Amino acid sequence: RGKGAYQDRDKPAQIRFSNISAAKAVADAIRTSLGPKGMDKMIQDGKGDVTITNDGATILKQMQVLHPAARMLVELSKAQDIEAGDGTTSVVIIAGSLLDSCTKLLQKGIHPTIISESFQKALEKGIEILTDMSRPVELSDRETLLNSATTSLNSK
Amino acid sequence: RLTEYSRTLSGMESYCVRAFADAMEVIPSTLAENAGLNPISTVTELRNRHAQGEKTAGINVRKGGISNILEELVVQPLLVSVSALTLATETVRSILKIDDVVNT
Amino acid sequence: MMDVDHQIAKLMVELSKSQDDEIGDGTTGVVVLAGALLEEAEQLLDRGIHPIRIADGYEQAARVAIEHLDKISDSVL
Amino acid sequence: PLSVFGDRSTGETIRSQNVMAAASIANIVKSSLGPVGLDKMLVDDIGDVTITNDGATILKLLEVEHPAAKVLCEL
Amino acid sequence: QVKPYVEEGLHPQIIIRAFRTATQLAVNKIKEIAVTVKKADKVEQRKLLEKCAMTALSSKLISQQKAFFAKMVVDAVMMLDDLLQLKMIGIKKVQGGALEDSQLVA
Amino acid sequence: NSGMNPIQTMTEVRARQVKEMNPALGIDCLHKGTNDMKQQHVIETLIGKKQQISLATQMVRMILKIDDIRKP
Amino acid sequence: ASLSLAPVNIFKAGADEERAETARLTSFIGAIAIGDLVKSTLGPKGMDKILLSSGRDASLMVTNDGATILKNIGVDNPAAKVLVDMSRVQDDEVGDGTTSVTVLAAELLREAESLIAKKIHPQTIIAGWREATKAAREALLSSAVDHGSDEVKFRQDLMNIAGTTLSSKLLTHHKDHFTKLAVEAVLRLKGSGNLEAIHIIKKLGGSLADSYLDEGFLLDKKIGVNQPKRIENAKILIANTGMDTDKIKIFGSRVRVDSTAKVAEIEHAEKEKMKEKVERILKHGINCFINRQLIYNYPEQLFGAAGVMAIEHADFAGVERLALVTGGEIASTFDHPELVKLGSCKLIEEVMIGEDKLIHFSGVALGEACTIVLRGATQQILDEAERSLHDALCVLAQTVKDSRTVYGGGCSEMLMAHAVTQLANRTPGKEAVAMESYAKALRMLPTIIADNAGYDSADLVAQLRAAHSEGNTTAGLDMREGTIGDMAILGITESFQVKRQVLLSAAEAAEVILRVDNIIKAAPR
Amino acid sequence: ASLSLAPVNIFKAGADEERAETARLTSFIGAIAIGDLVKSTLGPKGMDKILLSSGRDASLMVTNDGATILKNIGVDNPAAKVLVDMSRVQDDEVGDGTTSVTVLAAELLREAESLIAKKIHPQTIIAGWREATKAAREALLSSAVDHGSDE
Ligand SMILES: Nc1ncnc2c1ncn2[C@@H]1O[C@H](COP(=O)(O)OP(=O)(O)O)[C@@H](O)[C@H]1O
Ligand SMILES: Nc1ncnc2c1ncn2[C@@H]1O[C@H](COP(=O)(O)OP(=O)(O)O)[C@@H](O)[C@H]1O
Ligand SMILES: Nc1ncnc2c1ncn2[C@@H]1O[C@H](COP(=O)(O)OP(=O)(O)O)[C@@H](O)[C@H]1O
Ligand SMILES: [Mg+2]
Ligand SMILES: [Mg+2]
Ligand SMILES: [Mg+2]
Ligand SMILES: [Mg+2]
Repeated sequence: RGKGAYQDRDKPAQIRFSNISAAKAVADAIRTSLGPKGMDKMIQDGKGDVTITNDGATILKQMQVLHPAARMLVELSKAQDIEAGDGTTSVVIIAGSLLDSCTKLLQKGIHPTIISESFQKALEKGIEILTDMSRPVELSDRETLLNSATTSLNSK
Repeated sequence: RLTEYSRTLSGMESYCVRAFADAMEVIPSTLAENAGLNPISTVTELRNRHAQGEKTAGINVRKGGISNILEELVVQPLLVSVSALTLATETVRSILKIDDVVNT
Repeated sequence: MMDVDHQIAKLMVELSKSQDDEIGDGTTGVVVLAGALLEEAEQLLDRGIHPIRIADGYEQAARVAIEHLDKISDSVL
Repeated sequence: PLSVFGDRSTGETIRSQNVMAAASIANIVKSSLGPVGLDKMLVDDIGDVTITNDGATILKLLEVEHPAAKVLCEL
Repeated sequence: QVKPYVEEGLHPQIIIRAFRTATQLAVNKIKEIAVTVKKADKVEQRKLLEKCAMTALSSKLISQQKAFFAKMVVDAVMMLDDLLQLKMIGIKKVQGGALEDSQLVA
Repeated sequence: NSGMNPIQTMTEVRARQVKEMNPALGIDCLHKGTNDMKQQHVIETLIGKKQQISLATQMVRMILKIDDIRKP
Repeated sequence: ASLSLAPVNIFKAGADEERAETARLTSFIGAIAIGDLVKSTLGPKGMDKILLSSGRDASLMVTNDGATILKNIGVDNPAAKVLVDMSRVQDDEVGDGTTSVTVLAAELLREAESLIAKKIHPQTIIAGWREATKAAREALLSSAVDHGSDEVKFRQDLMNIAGTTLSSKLLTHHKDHFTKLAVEAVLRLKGSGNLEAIHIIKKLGGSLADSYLDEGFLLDKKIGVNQPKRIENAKILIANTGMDTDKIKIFGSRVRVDSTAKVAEIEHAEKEKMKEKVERILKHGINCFINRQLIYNYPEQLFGAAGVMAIEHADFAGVERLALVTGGEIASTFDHPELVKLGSCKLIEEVMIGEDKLIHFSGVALGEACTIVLRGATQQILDEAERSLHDALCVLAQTVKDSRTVYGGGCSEMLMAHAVTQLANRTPGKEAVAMESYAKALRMLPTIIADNAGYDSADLVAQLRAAHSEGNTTAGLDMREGTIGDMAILGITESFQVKRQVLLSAAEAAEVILRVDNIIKAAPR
Repeated sequence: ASLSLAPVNIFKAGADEERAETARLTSFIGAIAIGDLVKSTLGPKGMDKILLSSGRDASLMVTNDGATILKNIGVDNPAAKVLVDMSRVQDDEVGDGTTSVTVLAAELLREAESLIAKKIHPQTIIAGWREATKAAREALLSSAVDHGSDE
């Protein structure tokens, strides 16, 4: 082909790297509050109010993050809380990991549009796999309900 | 399974799907972490056991190792993992389609 | 000639000066190689590996690479 | 990188800080325990004087800033 | 370890006496159980010196070349005459080159 | 730097090096039409490469070994 | 001499002026900066921008709309203000083309700067641009194709136009689903142009593909305490009465008695009046009652005892949309039940969307009013999806009003540039150079569109120019692979109104900016 | 990432850094400003300039010489410094051509800015300019006429 198009801007790459760094920093922040052996964080707002919490959405929205990528991750956690109510930390860590991988993907010389479509394909395949692993459950089975509730409360 | 699917593909999309799978490996590493286990060895044992066909093999913090977890009663509904994956992928796709910041 | 304040940047500057003094060429390759090594070490550390073990593995791989370079080297008159 | 407008303490630092705050609160009232204990004499920075041995009164009158020390006070 | 006992008001002289007795016992035990070789073998002495130097060096950044640096150190020390004066061992630092490029000049 | 796609070019050159045993295949920075540096006469001293690798490894080892900063 | 460079000073402190060269320099710099900022968000492969507000709330906005980008920026360059107002007016007129018109104006002003540097009087440039604009407008009008007579062909054109409009925005991921949604929503208006009849409800959570167009209607209001939560074969009465401490409008009236028994009697009379009003409302034979204003506790229980739903505080837009979707009449007097038409729908119930509850009207009679539920992962995603859907709906409504369509993908710009070049090749003087610059800007538009995708823009533009010169009038950019193709076959079409407005507004703004040779600023407040 | 646009700050107070966009923009602006300033003093109908010193002496001088105009100006743009040094060296080597060389360099850099805007790698521009310079020098040498024989 030859030399090809010359990237005159270099500023979009800087913006992408900054956004990814912010998201990865947010994930590393809320990374230690995951699982039954996780711990809670104490957050003090502008006033004297003190919050001790393990909920990822509460941790994210309680502290002002000042970065657009971090704010979008906070909105992501809020949306996950709305639709699901738990797994608010896992989704944020997943997004941070995805963007961290996107760092090396972009550095390898891949346009940030092939990455998006490939991520969509991977998401569809992963949805298929997760549905394959799923097991049917009915509300009449109290043991499964109790196990789910206990698993939810294990990390608090 | 996504590593296998990436191996079934070709071009830059194979690399992107490989990165996707390697990013999905982060949560198991974090679960191995925070519990005193060795993350690398625990994650490798998870991968090996799942390759052997153990679909329900997971991190067992009670015994400080790896075992079946359906006997440990550690389950969550599907519309937690599915929702998290879908929302995270959509957010990442939205973030990737950004190339400038303007101060209002 | 770069006015840096970070100590690691000063270490990079001294590494370039060391490469210049010892050889005189390749003063730009060393910085890129060190940056790539530390970038990979970042994601290795994120997975829970002691940095000393990363350094030991890097030393082993460097020995292997140096031996390979000696193997594939060619002589000139 | 986190870009949070505040101060962050993580790991053994915050744990030791909380334990030190709780230890300070305990040490304030540790001298008023038991029959051989002795009362204290609080001044309200305006001339008001309070002489008491009750732990609740002492912890209520004091103005406390650290969250863990507070936790002990409301305890 | 002795901070708690201090906190109940234990007399500091008792703690000092206990430390003194424990230290005397520990020093005597160290002198008793320390391994020494009374053979005056030059090869064995060199091996012992090299092992001690390796152990003293296996905590620094030159721990990867610890055997090689320990061999240099033993060779350098064995050539001092009777006082083992530090000023008789030159240390020259020249920028550039790997650790394996470092040399000892006889 | 030469405008080529990095990952694709590197993968192709690596595959060529693996297939045919030839450690002389590199990047065609000047677009001379061949990937073999022997004919292109791209020559580097072995001492330079060895020094590069050694110095980079030692500096990385130091940077990894540091775990505290105490600036005033 | 000049006011600024005179021995005596004629201004107050803080007020200055810029003469010919300086004014032209500042205007061109501002226009080029605006064009460069708004571009790179153009075409199918354009990226979005982050608008981080510096205000106290620090509003965060991720957008691709050029008009919104230019709206929320602190602009001090007056020519930049002209361009921003152009973009806003373009958005007001039609939903799309804001980025296109802004970039075209910026490129025109860049060409004007080059011509001025080439020692050409600006009036000559303006005359040449007027002639070129006339020629380009004639060519575009001659290139328009109309398909409104054929129902199926018009529907296909609507789908193509919606897809082309949504190609650049974030909804390009689910372009097919969103295009079908937008086309159905617009077609449900039955020819009416009021986009206010289409309500977009943004509910957080869920994938962007979970968005859907409700078959009936959705309301975000509540129901009385003792009223049914589900009715079948509803007979709806929409009203705009008070029913809240309803006072007789004689403002000077008062109760003036000499005993508390009389006060109690008057209070009972007031309650009786309210009960009589409720009875008159019920005389219409209704199942569900919707009031624009508040409904107090007494009418609430009066409706509850009658088993009648009473939805309160549905604002003017709410009652208008309910009247449109159900066919009822917004009534404020109930002395003539036979003169009032009641809206009808098959089912009214409460649905569970996200964590919120909404009232769902199913099987509506008229249905000339739509509600669209948008599900997203972030608030920014929801806002951008709403803006993109608004753009698509605006363009579709314009196409419904005027069915003439032109081919996109740079085909229209290439045809305009070809016509302008043909005109310029038979004109003496420097006006020919001015028209050549006009054509250069018109060609630069698809050049930027191609650059945004990373393709060889110069080669593609040369191929397109050659094809248009040969006679291929439908050739355009194919961004599936990065070649040229037939826009008719590939189904990239745009509204003729949007392209005409873009061309004319860009030419007008370039003309008005170019005429300026002196900028005088008063002392800032 | 970038040296300046990173969460950690790697510079002393007052140190700056401009990446590709900013570096090219500043270089082109400085070069074009220098070229525009020194031009209009070119050709038989060129005009002169007034150089007013801001120091204590406040030395006054009018000149048509490009080298003297470029010497006695406070210049902060580094590319402008490059062009000023070019003009001074040209004056040192030969007496004339100080304005022409600066104008030619400014026009070349303006064309380079246009080419970069057209998404052309600067190395390709440099190679093409080297070929063009070789051809132009050959043509100019072939066009030269010598009259040193006849007095
Ligand atoms: N007893 C347990 N043993 C092993 N893993 C567990 C146990 N309880 C919870 N987990 C895991 O911990 C992960 C994190 O859950 P949690 O810490 O509650 O945060 P979130 O609910 O936001 O993901 C879950 O994905 C779950 O699989
Ligand atoms: N699928 C496509 N193929 C080629 N060109 C397209 C396509 N979709 C949109 N375009 C072009 O992109 C240009 C800009 O459209 P867009 O960015 O959506 O809104 P605006 O007109 O406000 O910039 C249009 O002129 C259109 O010709
Ligand atoms: N009589 C003339 N007719 C046409 N061109 C001329 C004449 N005299 C000078 N020039 C042109 O003017 C240009 C500028 O020369 P000048 O302004 O004297 O200084 P410099 O050569 O340093 O720019 C020269 O390149 C020359 O070709
Ligand atoms: Mg949970
Ligand atoms: Mg070199
Ligand atoms: Mg559009
Ligand atoms: Mg001259």
